[PDB]
Amino acid sequence: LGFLGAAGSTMGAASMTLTVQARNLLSGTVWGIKQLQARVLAVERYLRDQQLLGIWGCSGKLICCTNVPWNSSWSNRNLSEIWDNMTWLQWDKEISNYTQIIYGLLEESQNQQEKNEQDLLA
Amino acid sequence: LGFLGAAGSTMGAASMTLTVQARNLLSGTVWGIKQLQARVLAVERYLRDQQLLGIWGCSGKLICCTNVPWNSSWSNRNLSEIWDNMTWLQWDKEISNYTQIIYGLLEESQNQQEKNEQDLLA
Amino acid sequence: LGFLGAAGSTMGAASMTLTVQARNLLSGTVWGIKQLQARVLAVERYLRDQQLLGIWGCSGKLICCTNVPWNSSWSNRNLSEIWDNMTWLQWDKEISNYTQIIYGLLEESQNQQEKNEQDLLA
Amino acid sequence: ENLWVTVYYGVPVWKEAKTTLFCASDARAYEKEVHNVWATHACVPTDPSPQELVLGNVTENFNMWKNDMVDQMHEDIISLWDQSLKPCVKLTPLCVTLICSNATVKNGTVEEMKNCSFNTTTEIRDKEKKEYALFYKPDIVPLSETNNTSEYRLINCNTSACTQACPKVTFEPIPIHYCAPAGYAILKCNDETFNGTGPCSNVSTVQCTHGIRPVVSTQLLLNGSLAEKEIVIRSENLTNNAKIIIVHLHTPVEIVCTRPNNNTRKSVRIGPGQTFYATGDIIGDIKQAHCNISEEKWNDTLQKVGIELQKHFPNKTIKYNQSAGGDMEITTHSFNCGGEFFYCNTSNLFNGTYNGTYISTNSSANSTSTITQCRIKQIINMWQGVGRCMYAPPIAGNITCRSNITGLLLTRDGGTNSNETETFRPAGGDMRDNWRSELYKYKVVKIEPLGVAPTRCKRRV
Amino acid sequence: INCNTSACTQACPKVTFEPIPIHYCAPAGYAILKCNDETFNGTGPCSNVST
Ligand SMILES: *[C@@H]1O[C@H](CO)[C@@H](O[C@@H]2O[C@H](CO)[C@@H](O[C@@H]3O[C@H](CO)[C@@H](O)[C@H](O[C@H]4O[C@H](CO)[C@@H](O)[C@H](O)[C@@H]4O[C@H]4O[C@H](CO)[C@@H](O)[C@H](O)[C@@H]4O)[C@@H]3O)[C@H](O)[C@H]2NC(C)=O)[C@H](O)[C@H]1NC(C)=O
Ligand SMILES: *[C@@H]1O[C@H](CO)[C@@H](O[C@@H]2O[C@H](CO)[C@@H](O[C@@H]3O[C@H](CO)[C@@H](O)[C@H](O)[C@@H]3O)[C@H](O)[C@H]2NC(C)=O)[C@H](O)[C@H]1NC(C)=O
Repeated sequence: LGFLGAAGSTMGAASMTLTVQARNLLSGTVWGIKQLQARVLAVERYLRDQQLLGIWGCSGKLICCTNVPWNSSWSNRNLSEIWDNMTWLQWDKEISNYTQIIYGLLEESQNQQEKNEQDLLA
Repeated sequence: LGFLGAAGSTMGAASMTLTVQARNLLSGTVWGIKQLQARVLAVERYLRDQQLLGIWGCSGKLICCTNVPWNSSWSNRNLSEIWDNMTWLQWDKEISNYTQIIYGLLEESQNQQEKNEQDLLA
Repeated sequence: LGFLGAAGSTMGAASMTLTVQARNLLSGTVWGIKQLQARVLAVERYLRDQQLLGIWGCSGKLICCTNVPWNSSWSNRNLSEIWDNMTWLQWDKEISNYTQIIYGLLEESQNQQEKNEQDLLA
Repeated sequence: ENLWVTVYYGVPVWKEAKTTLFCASDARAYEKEVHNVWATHACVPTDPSPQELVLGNVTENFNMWKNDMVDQMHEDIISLWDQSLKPCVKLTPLCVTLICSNATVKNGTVEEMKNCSFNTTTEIRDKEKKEYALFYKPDIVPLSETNNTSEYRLINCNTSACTQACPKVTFEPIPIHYCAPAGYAILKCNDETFNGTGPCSNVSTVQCTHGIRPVVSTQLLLNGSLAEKEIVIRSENLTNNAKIIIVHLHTPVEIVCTRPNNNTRKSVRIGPGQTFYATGDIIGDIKQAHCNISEEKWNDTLQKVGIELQKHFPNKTIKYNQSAGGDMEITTHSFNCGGEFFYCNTSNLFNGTYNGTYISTNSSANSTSTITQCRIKQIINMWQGVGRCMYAPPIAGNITCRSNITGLLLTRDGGTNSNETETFRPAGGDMRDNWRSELYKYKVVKIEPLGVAPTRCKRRV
Repeated sequence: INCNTSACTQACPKVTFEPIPIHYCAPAGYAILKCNDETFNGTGPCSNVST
């Protein structure tokens, strides 16, 4: 499907076959020290993204159902129309305000939920 | 058991205690720019291999059970023969043709299989 | 809470909110060759520690329950005393002898236990 | 109790360990040109955020002297300066016989600068033309045992060759923040009454160090940081009298210098496509370079030091004595100001004898009283075996050097006849000791996120 | 004409000038897009784009 075979496509098409866009984080060859700084590449980006994605309990490079409650004050467009009509390359621009709050909510929920696991077999 | 304590050994012995061969991707220290290139190490090899191994659903550096059907047209040597007698260092030489097809089958099955969890939870 | 908001704190406080000390392995930017040498960072430290933490079956940057038995000859201070009173910054100094044995026990138990997955779904 | 051992990730445990640190400078320097100032070039833009945070319940040992972070500072700054003197002209045609006048002034109330001349390589390598230049006296030496008194030598070609400093780089010290990589952390000691060793009973995690000023010095500690509440005196062991005792000061003492001579720069073209700069005629009258201090404030400060040196040798009273002597580079206070290098004979500041009692400043006989002489050199062997030469080009106009004293470097002197007035001296020393006076608060540690404790979970297959 | 402003260097005969093509090319994680509308005035939206 290519590196960007879903940009500007609907949610259903772009959410299936996410792997084609996930795998293209491997490259690089020698052009000296300035190029070797360019090898932060996957070595830093992939590790940052995977650290975030694992801290939220989602150790998987695909769709992962977290539990944090989506809210009235963050959505304001009808639920049903998003998953059929719209593309990511405008959804990110609607939602871009509340990334940081969500990025803490998901990890504090994980720290909460694994604790109950620690008791539920103790 | 050492870095290669199962090369040319039977499959049963070589498939148990895989850890001794997995851990030795940590070494390397300074000798100029060429050495700093030389330390691709885990930093590229392990990230690559683990990205493949996780995209197929096997987030574990050991034996993992995938579902893709082994086929008549890929095997042609008796099933019971291989696991008791043969070694990896001659099995990879017979299976070397069909790596690329399996490497896509394993991930498309994973994407196919996580979906049924997404909707069942819904 | 800050990078070290539990140094010299009790087990209860220091074991909840482990994430704050786990995230900060992301920094560094250009100064000559020695900087890019200095970027072992996550690129080596996190990969090492995560390889150990996954080889033992604990693929998660938080509390994980292993099965290896605590022993009379390693503890010798009252069990109930530790989890309410002491800090990590004096516990690691009392346990520092037996790290290497535990680091093999935890992986050989993992290899022992994932084997039964092969039988229990074959 | 058949408890199952677990593993935790994110454990707060320290290990004191070695590492490099990033040199980082403030934001305003980074609109400027390359090497202007050098801190914009070889050091990263900084960020004060986040705020330093206290570690509420802790007890951690610090050892100022055993620290090696200062050695990383030292090596990095030397390597930084060495790279700064590659793209400039390596003089060379000026290490020739210099014909110089011998009229002499001879009448006193004056100390002057010698006038010299030399032949130069212009835009034709098979032609030489006549030039003249004013040179400060130390930079020039008699040529030969053959006593032609007019033939003088530039001080080079006996040990090394030299490089002119480019005008596009200036010496004013931009602040620097020596800063940690992730996975390491910088811990700061918050006890003000800290003897330099033992436990700091209050410690804080810090993003990285507050601004260090790498001001060059040899006998006194110029612009810097001052003590919280009083004088604090530090040394590894007073048993060995040969080690350098460092004194911090609470109240500042002010120092101001001046080069009242009005030097003028003379441009000389030396080799193809590269210029050498010298000193031309001096406008106005000839005068002496000097530095001033207020003597009642200096006397008070010295007495306050005296009540802190008497603490460790109670039966023996205090006497401050003149410098070691011998080499000029050791027995003089030297520093940098306005790009020029001063060399002061400083026996005047450190003659006295203190006796525990407080001889006060009040009533003031004359509030305008002061204690006041320095030489100037262009050929500078600034560190030993570093590529020693730097030829500091002349600057136009005149300069002033109003500054603050914040500490002393001293020698405790051995006994003599068991005298009650056993003495102390000013002491030159390494530049590492200069920077050790300002990084004492800090140590480096390595974080160990993985640790094991007994849970009560059992495990499933 | 030299020596009034700078010194000079002879070009080595082992290197010659004629321009070989170059493909300035992306790192992984980044991507290069290409504007496929020929009637393009240097700004505004490219209504046809290709990765
Ligand atoms: C360091 O030493 C160097 C020498 O090693 C000094 O440099 C010399 O400086 C002098 C003075 O400037 C300079 O001599 C003058 O050069 C002028 C070039 O234009 C000449 O025109 C001038 O000639 C007049 O003065 C002579 C006496 O010096 C007279 O003999 C002569 O006839 C001229 O006088 C007539 O013309 C003037 C014109 O104004 C007129 O007013 C008179 O009435 C009369 O009609 C000088 O010769 C040297 O050339 C310099 N040497 C070099 C090598 O450059 C330098 O000054 C010293 N440094 C210091 C700080 O003192
Ligand atoms: C170079 O030297 C000249 C002259 O020696 C310096 O000029 C003098 O600078 C001082 C300040 O340092 C001026 O003093 C002024 O005095 C008045 C008195 O009423 C006061 O109102 C001001 O606050 C200020 O202090 C002085 O006027 C000025 N000129 C002279 C002839 O003294 C010059 O500053 C020196 N430059 C450098 C870079 O060193």
